[PDB]
Amino acid sequence: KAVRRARAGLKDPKRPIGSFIFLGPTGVGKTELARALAESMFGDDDAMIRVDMSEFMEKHAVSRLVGAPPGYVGGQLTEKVRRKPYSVILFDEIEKAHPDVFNILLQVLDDGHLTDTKGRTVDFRNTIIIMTSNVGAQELQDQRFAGFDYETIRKTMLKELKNSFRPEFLNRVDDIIVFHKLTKEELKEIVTMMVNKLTNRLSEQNINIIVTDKAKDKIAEEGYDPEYGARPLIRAIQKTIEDNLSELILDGNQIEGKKVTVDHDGKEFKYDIAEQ
Amino acid sequence: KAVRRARAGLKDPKRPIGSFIFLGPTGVGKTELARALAESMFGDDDAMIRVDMSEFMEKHAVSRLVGAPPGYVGHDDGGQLTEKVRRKPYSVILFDEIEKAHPDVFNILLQVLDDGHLTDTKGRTVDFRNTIIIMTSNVGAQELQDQRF
Amino acid sequence: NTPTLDSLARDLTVIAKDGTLDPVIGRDKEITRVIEVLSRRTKNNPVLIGEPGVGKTAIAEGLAQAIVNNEVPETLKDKRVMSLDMGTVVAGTKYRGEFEERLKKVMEEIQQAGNVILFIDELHTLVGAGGAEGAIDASNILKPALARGELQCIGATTLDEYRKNIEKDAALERRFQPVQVDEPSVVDTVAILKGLRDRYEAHHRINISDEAIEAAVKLSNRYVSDRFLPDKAIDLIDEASSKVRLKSHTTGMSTSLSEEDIAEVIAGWTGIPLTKINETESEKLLSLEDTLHERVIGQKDAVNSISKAVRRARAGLKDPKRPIGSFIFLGPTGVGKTELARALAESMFGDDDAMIRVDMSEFMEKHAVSRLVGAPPGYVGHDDGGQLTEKVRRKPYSVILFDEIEKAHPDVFNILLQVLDDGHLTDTKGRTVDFRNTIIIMTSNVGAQELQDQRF
Amino acid sequence: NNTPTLDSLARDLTVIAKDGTLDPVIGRDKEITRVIEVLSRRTKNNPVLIGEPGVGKTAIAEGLAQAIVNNEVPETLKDKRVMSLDMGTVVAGTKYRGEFEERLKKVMEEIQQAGNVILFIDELHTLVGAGGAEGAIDASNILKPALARGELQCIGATTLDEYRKNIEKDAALERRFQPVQVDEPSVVDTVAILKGLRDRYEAHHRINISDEAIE
Amino acid sequence: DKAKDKIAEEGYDPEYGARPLIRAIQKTIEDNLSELILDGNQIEGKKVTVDHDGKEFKYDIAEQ
Amino acid sequence: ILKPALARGELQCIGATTLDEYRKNIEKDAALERRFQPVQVDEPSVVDTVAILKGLRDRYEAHHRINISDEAIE
Ligand SMILES: Nc1ncnc2c1ncn2[C@@H]1O[C@H](COP(=O)(O)OP(=O)(O)OP(O)(O)=S)[C@@H](O)[C@H]1O
Ligand SMILES: Nc1ncnc2c1ncn2[C@@H]1O[C@H](COP(=O)(O)OP(=O)(O)OP(O)(O)=S)[C@@H](O)[C@H]1O
Ligand SMILES: Nc1ncnc2c1ncn2[C@@H]1O[C@H](COP(=O)(O)OP(=O)(O)OP(O)(O)=S)[C@@H](O)[C@H]1O
Ligand SMILES: Nc1ncnc2c1ncn2[C@@H]1O[C@H](COP(=O)(O)OP(=O)(O)OP(O)(O)=S)[C@@H](O)[C@H]1O
Ligand SMILES: Nc1ncnc2c1ncn2[C@@H]1O[C@H](COP(=O)(O)OP(=O)(O)OP(O)(O)=S)[C@@H](O)[C@H]1O
Ligand SMILES: [Mg+2]
Ligand SMILES: [Mg+2]
Ligand SMILES: [Mg+2]
Ligand SMILES: [Mg+2]
Repeated sequence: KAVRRARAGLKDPKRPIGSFIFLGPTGVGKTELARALAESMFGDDDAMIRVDMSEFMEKHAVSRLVGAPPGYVGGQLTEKVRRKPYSVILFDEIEKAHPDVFNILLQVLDDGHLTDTKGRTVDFRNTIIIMTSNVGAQELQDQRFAGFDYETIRKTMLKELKNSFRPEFLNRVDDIIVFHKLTKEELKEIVTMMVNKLTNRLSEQNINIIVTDKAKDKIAEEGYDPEYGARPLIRAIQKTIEDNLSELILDGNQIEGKKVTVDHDGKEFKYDIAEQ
Repeated sequence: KAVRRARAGLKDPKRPIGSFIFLGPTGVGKTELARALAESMFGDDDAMIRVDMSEFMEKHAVSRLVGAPPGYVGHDDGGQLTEKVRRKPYSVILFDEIEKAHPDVFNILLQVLDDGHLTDTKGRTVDFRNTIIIMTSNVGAQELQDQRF
Repeated sequence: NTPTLDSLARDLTVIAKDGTLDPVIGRDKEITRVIEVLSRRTKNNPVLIGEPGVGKTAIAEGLAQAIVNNEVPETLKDKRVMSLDMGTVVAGTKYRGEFEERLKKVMEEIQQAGNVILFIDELHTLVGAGGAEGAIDASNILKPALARGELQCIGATTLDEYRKNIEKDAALERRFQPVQVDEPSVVDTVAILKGLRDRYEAHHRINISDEAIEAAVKLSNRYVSDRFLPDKAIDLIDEASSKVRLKSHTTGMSTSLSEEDIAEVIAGWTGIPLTKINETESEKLLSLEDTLHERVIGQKDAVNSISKAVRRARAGLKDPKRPIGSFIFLGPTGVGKTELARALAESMFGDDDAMIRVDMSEFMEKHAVSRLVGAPPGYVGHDDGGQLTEKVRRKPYSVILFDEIEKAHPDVFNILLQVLDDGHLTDTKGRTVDFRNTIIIMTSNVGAQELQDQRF
Repeated sequence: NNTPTLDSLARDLTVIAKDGTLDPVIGRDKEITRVIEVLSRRTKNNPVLIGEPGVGKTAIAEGLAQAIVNNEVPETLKDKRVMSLDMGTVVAGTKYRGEFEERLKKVMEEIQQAGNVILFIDELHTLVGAGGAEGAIDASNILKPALARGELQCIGATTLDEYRKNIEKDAALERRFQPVQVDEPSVVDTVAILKGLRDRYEAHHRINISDEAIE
Repeated sequence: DKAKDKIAEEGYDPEYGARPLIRAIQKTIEDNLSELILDGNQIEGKKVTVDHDGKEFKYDIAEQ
Repeated sequence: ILKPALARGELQCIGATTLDEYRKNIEKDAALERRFQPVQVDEPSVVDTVAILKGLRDRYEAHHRINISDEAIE
């Protein structure tokens, strides 16, 4: 919707295309969604401007954004945005910065302007700003009921965001989206996507793979862990698919140019080998 | 009333037209008021000399206001704010969100509010006596939110 | 005629007729922008902007070829491309007014000829060039002519030298039009190399195969992070060709490049083991657990996991987007885990000192994080850069040991998060260091004491 | 020879090698091979020798000069001249505008006309910013055009930290040199080195040096 | 006026002042106009009237 | 050399420079600064810019050999 408003010309000239906080559990596609947006707008993930806020644990690191004061030894963000004014900016995992680094963001969000230590103004008015976070996720496991869902999770995360960030910052964001924890069906679709991307990475090595739905479902149930989202699926793929193929191709290269089929027989994975 | 009092000629020559702290809850047009004043006085918002104090968090960033310290590389250039004011002595100056600056920045502002003069690090003195100085803040909003009854 | 200019400047048009200039491929959009700007009325001065090695000087050479080949609109069908090194202009102007007179003469000759397109490559040199205690620099002499359309002046410079030098002089900046030369894509780079190929075959006296072109582009794009695509792919093809020449020439005849001749060069540059797995290396990798148990007794599960990650990287199944492995080793004191990290480093490099080591017990204060990534711009020691970033950049295939992780301030590991997920860490200069080929081992003994002071 | 100004600014290492006064270079066959591979390149055929202080980089360039004299290099190099150029010598006596740019331009023309010269610039990090700054054009900017199209075959040596501090600040200059990593030799390699150098020290100190003294 | 009043209550949030009104204007007015104008340029040169019926906003297109 | 004549009124000398180069060069020599009177040329408005472009139009049409519409100016 924000991208369409920008392309329709309805977007207020004096403001960025959008500013979004992506909030949720760990391992839920919010940084992946930011990269997917960058790809959909520019054809590659590399076109995203990225700022990994954990580098900014201490206030004075803000000089990376706007440069060193006049006459002091030695801005990165200002130069990159001035070079590509139509771009996606990702401030990943905002809560790990020093709380008041984002005081610099305020003028960006309200005006779409930021001033460079050379006295030069850069206009973020055509950028999209995305800020991933997972405040509250630690508190969600500190919490235990000495006593006898989604909306309560949403509310407590939003409250912890209210605690961590000053009110005049949160007031400038155009939208604050909480991400749903993944369902097991969604995890099975993610397994299908990952297996596709593995297959067509390996195919240009001339290693041809197929994985049956039974095998993918076994992987999806092996990697299931709700508190960790999709990441434990990667580890399951590494253990099951990649380890045994690596053993085969190292042990006499017995796979190059052949076809490998992975299926699970109900007891264990099997790695049948055949010609095309 | 401050604008009208200055245009009537009754303003103290030694002082700026006005200095005002705008304070209160977020999203209440205290920045928009400064913008509207700038438009009413000059016909465009962009005539406002806007300074975003949230860049001045570290002590040494004050070099942007009055130039690099003596012997530093940019020392001959003078300050960016001093030169913008010297170039346009009738102007609205907005110090947005003052409380986010390092405390040391207000020591520079003191002589501006006291004599209407700012000494650039070159030693040149810039006269603010015809400017309007507006400072916005929202100190206490986090103290307001943790007022539980 | 232009008798001073002819002595000061190289004529690229005659050199293009001679034919020594290498061919330009695919850059039709940039050449079109250059033609559009040159056909302007008032400030027909394109400046080609981009990274080092992306091809800007090649764009100017391709424009000289296009003029010679009469592929240009009629207004350019008889134009001279003159490449004016400002060094040659400044050279020998010992006395007052000699530089100003020489450059004024050059401008007069350009004006009277009218058919010259000047090419001031390295345009950032033009600011202050020829200045002195009372001289007038080249920029202030050229400013009048650049703004009346009398000169047609192509320039080229890096983005950083543009910002640093000629965005200082805001009056000079106005007079040039930046044509952004982007880094070409993989497929564009393949086409570029195929077009250049004949020039390198004629030098090295070898056949350069298409799959070698594809290997060199893919590998140099994946593993050479400091340099940009066309230059570094040409570099990799040129060194692989030189290598196979040298090896065959000193004691069939139609020697041909191959993907392995490229892998050997890229492995020589980076130290990453990219050459084909021979049987000795494979037998060593398969017996890796046995080699690690020569120094670590027990701990079978850890040895297994480490060896499987090493095999998974050497096979080529590792996700390109992520480090080879990240491991936490957790357990009681005096039990193998640091010894296992050292055994792994020895098994991979023949020495324990090849391991990058970070003792987290000295990151007890949060602000110590500046050791990993450097001081912010403006603070003392900013020039020195990050110690971990420099060490990993200098040896991208290395074991990194983060020792005694629980003793560091809890926040300090937030810097690791991007390393573990992307395999990137950003140096405080803004340089990106890729950890994608490192193994990261973290060691801890949390809980292990509680497992003894638990008394039910 | 036909290069009358270069021969006054530089030292001909090839003749000094033919006079046998350069100490012998032992065991560095892989680095020498890499240098030969880079010099045989078509375009950016300039190696830069990178390593720690005292690992033996200048000794690599001298081993190359001796390889030239021994004609054991390929025919493409079999008659090259290695000329060590001190940048502090080039800037000597150049007070007036354009005098340094003229000197280095004439040097470059002489190199191009002779074609049989390999330039060696030890301590290459001095190259950037050499030649002053008050309206001067420094050596790096003068040489960048030639270094990228094969006219100059140039060998550099510098420490890792001076490379980082100086060369990589000018990434356009960085692109033009290929880093040849001069690793520290092993213990047994250093034993072989010292047993090779023995004769040169025995003659100077007029004493025998036992093997177990080397060990 | 009924549309303006509905926007003024959907955007009401007293701790955040006027800014949530902007988000409300964006969601209600600008989303649907951007859909209309991107879906076949059907707004250009025509008049649009926005009202609220007590269930939802309606976006009626007419000639001038 | 010129300070005497500029202060006497011997030369009717118009000059032009940017704000930055005025501040950097000729405000240092405060005696020379005194001899000149600054006329600030402000940036023209949007509508003034439209008028300027409609005035220049003939010169660009005759160069490019095309017609330039008013709405293209706007
Ligand atoms: N909903 C999803 N759809 C598809 N892939 C997903 C999804 N969630 C996670 N993934 C995959 O899981 C991996 C990690 O996803 P991320 O988006 O980085 O998790 P994240 O929570 O956004 O990371 P943070 O914000 O830095 S903690 C990637 O390989 C994604 O492709
Ligand atoms: N009282 C008001 N009257 C009119 N418009 C207002 C008012 N308050 C806010 N606005 C509008 O809502 C937006 C935000 O107003 P601002 O004036 O920027 O809020 P602000 O509180 O002044 O900013 P702060 O203090 O730095 S968070 C602008 O588009 C204003 O036009
Ligand atoms: N489109 C192209 N077609 C053919 N060769 C190309 C092309 N683009 C780049 N090259 C080659 O890339 C190499 C380096 O390109 P250059 O244009 O010389 O570098 P550059 O961009 O001028 O870098 P600097 O820093 O400005 S000297 C040369 O060998 C060119 O032949
Ligand atoms: N399983 C083992 N096999 C062989 N040597 C071992 C083993 N465990 C410990 N050692 C030796 O004991 C010494 C100490 O081993 P360490 O690995 O440093 O202990 P540690 O577990 O690292 O202690 P912490 O957890 O870092 S406090 C070394 O000399 C090791 O060679
Ligand atoms: N491979 C070698 N063969 C023979 N002698 C060597 C070798 N390596 C080093 N040496 C000797 O050890 C010393 C090394 O000095 P250098 O070669 O100048 O080292 P360096 O790295 O060039 O030091 P800098 O950087 O120039 S200060 C000299 O006395 C050399 O003769
Ligand atoms: Mg994130
Ligand atoms: Mg404000
Ligand atoms: Mg060039
Ligand atoms: Mg040396």
